[PDB]
Amino acid sequence: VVWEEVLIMLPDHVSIILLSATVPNALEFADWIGRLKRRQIYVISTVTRPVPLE
Amino acid sequence: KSEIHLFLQRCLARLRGSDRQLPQVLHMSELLNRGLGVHHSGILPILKEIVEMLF
Amino acid sequence: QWAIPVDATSPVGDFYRLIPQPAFQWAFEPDVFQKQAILHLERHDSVFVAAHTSAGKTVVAEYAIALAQKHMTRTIYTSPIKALSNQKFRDFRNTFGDV
Amino acid sequence: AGPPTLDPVNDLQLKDMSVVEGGLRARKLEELIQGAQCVHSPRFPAQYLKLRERMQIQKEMERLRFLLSDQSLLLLPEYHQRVEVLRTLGYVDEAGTVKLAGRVACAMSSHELLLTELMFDNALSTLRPEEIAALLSGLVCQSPGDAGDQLPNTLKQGIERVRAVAKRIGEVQVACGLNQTVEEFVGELNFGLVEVVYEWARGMPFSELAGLSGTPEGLVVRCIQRLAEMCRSLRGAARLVGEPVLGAKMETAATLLRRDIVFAASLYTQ
Amino acid sequence: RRGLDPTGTVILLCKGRVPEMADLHRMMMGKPSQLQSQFRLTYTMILNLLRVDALRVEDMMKRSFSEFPSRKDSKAHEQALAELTKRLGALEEPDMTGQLVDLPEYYS
Amino acid sequence: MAMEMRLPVARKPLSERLGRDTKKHLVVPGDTITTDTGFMRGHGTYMGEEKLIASVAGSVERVNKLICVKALKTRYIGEVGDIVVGRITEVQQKRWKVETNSRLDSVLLLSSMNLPGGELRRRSAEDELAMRGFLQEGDLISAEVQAVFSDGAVSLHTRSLKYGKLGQGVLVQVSPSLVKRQKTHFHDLPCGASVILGNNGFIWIYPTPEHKGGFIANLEPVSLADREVISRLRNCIISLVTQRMMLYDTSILYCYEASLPHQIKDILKPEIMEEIVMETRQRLLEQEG
Repeated sequence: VVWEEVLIMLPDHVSIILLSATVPNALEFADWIGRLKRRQIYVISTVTRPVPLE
Repeated sequence: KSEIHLFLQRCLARLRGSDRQLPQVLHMSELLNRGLGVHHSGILPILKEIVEMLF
Repeated sequence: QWAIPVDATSPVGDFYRLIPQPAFQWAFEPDVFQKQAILHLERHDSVFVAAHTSAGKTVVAEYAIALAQKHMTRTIYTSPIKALSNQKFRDFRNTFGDV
Repeated sequence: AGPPTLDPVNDLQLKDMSVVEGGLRARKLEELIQGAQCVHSPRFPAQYLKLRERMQIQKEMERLRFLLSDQSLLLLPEYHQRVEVLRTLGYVDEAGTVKLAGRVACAMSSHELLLTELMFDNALSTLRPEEIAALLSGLVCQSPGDAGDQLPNTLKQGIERVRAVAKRIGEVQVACGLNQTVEEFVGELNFGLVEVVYEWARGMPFSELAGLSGTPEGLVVRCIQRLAEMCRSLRGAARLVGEPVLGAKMETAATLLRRDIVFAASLYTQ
Repeated sequence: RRGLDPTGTVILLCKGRVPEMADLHRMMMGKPSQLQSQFRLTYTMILNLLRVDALRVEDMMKRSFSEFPSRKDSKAHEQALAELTKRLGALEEPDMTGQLVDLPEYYS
Repeated sequence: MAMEMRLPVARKPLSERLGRDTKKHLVVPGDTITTDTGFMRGHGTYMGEEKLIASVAGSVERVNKLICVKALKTRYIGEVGDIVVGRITEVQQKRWKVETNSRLDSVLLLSSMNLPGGELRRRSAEDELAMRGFLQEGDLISAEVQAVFSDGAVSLHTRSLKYGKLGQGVLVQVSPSLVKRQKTHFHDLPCGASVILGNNGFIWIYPTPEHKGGFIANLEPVSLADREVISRLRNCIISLVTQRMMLYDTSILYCYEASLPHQIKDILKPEIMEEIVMETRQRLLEQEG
C-alpha cells in the first residue's frame, strides 16, 4: 500500500522511471500509470541475460 | 590481514573508549580477522557497514 | 493509449548522430536497451524497464542523476531495503557531487 | 398437462424452509393466474412483450448507474464501520467535523488511539521522567515479553493501567462492524524491553547492560530511536492542550535519552 | 556482474530430507506472480485526510489499483447508460386500461 | 436628503426580549474550580495550592479528565490545517510578514509559494530579486497554516490552486469567535457573489469568477448588478455579526432573502437589524426545529 498511496498522491509534473526486474504483467501496470496521469509512458524489456548461471 | 587491521583501525577508533570495547564488536572483528562475517539487522549499523565495506 | 512497448530492434538506428553534445560517459560500452532508454529520457519521457542484470538498469538511473545537475533540479532514489539504500549513496559519493 | 412431478419437499425429503415457502408461493401464483383477466383480451401478447422490453431496458440503465456508483466500492462499508468507531470515541462529532480530541491524534506518529486516551485518562502524567520513558517502550519494543519480579512495586501496577485502556478500546473496536478480535488487539502490546531501557535512561554504562540483558544489542538502539520520536511528538500535544506538567517531563526525558553511541551511525559522517 | 566473472553457481543445500521436487519445479521453472493489489485502510490514512481537505477517502478508494479491472471502461459505461436511457423515450406506453389492468401483475 | 440626527436611547439590560436561563457553569478569575484527586489544567486556568483556579471569565468545558475555561473574547490562535486570510506588512530578504490578528506576526516563506509560471522550471536565487516585486506591501492573500513554532508563531503556506493573491472585492473584519467550524470554508452562494470565511475573522467577498493565484489582473469595471449583491451581503454580515450571530452559509443565505423588501441604503438603523435578525432567528427555529 505504501507504493500505491505515493503514486496516486504524486503530482503530474514529475517524470517517473520505474525499474522492476522482469515482472510478467508490466504492459498494463504502466497503462494504469499512464491513465491515472495525463502522461505517456514507454516500456522496455530484454532477454538473454548475460553471465549464464546454473 | 594488514589491510583488514588498518581499515578496521581507521573505522572502529572514532568513538569513546567505553563503547570501543564491547562483546559484539570484538566477537565480530575477531571472526573478521579470519575472513568471516555475519550480517543481519540485529547488529549495530556501524558494524553493519564494515562488513559490506570489506566485501 | 498511454502505453507503447518499443520494439527491441526497430527504433534504434543511430545513437551518436543525435544528441550532438556529450553525456555521462561510461568506461565500457552501452547496450542497445540503455541507449534506447537514453534516447527517450532526453525528451523528459517516462520510462519502464524490465531486465535481469542489476547494475545494467542503473545506467539510465545515473544518466538522470547526472542530468539533474545540468538542470539544477533534485532527484529522489528509493530503495526498499537498508543494505542497498546506502550502497548507491557510497557509489555516487566518491563518483561525483553530494548525495 | 404434464406428468406427475416429484415433490421438492416431501418426495426428496428436502426440509428447507425456503424450498417449502417457494413451493407454496408457486402454487398460489398458479391459482391466481388461473383467474387472470388480461389473457382473454384482444392484444395481451404484444403489450406483454412491450412491457417485458421496457422492464429489460429499465434494468439495464439502473444496472449501469449502479456500476458508475459509489456504493460499488468493496471496503466502503468497512470505511463506515471504521468511522463509527472513530465517532463513538469523542474525536469526530457529526458529519466531518473534528473535535479537539480528534486534533491531538492527527499530530502523532503511531498508536494514536491508545496514546491519546492515555494522554487524557491520567495514568502516566504523574510520574518521573525516567519512568515514563520506560512504559512508552512497550508500544515499540518488538520483542517477546517476560517481565521481572524484582521491578518496583509501582511498575507491576503501571502495566495494567494501560492494559485496561486496551480492554476499553477493544470492546468499542469489536462491536462496531470490525472483524478484529479484542484479545488480539491487546496481544500487540508486549513489555520485553521495559527494565533494560530504565537503567539505560538512568545513566548506567552499556558494558554490563548488554551482558545482563538477554537480547542482542542491535535492536535496542533502534527501539531507542523509535521511542525518542514519540517522546518528541508528545510535546506538541501537551502544548496543544496547554498542560506543561507533562510537557516538562517529556522535555526532561528527551534530554535524558540522547547519548553519543546512538549518533555514531556510519564512518564518513562528516 | 556485467561479465566480470567467468560464470556463477547457485547451490541448493538440503540437509534434513528429500525436498519434494514437485514444488522445486513449481518455484524454479515458473513465471512470476501477477502484480496484484493489497490496498487496505488504517486509522492513519483517515486521520491525515480528515484535517486537511483537498482529497477524499473515496477518491483514493476509486483511484486505486484494486478497482482497475472495473473502472477501466467507465466512460463507455456512462455512454451506454445515456444511449439506453435515450432508447427509453422511444417506447410507447403499453396499454394498462380495460381488461389489461392485470397485465403488470401477470408479468410479475 | 434630510440628514437625520437622532438621540441616544437607553439600553434594555438582562436580554429580557426572549428570556432564557443558562444551565452551564460560569466562573470569574479567582474562583476555585473542582479540586478532586487528579485533573489536568486547560487553557484559561492555572494552579495554586491544591486548587484549580480559573484565570479568565467564561464557562468550564471538560472532556473526561480536563478542566478548562473558554473565554468569550480572545485573539486568533493558530492550528495545523486552518484556513486564514492576512495582509503583507513587511517584505524581507527571504520571507514576508503577514498580520492575521494574532499575538505575533505570521511568516510566509519563499520556499512555499506558487511563483509565476505555475510549473516546474527552476527555483534559485535569481527569483529572490523579483520576489519582493509582486507580493508587495499591503496585498491580500489567502493561505493555510503549515506548522506551529516554539513561541506561538505560525508559518503558512500556499501550496494549492485555490490559494494565492486575491483580487477585487471588500473585506470585513470581525472577532475570531463568531465563525462556526466546518469542513468547507469556501462558498459559492447562489446570489451573484462568493465569500471566504477566514477562521481568523477576515471575511472576503468577491464576485463569482465568471467561467471555470494573482496571475490575472482583471482590473476592468464590474457590472452594476454585482455591486448591489456585494453591498447587500456586506450589510447583512454586519447585521448578523453585531448582535450575536455566528456566521456560516445558511445564516447569511437566510438573512439575504429576508432583506429584499426594502432598500440597501436604508438598513443602518438600530431597529431594522433587530427585525431582520429576529426573522432569521425564527426561520432557523422553524427549520431546525
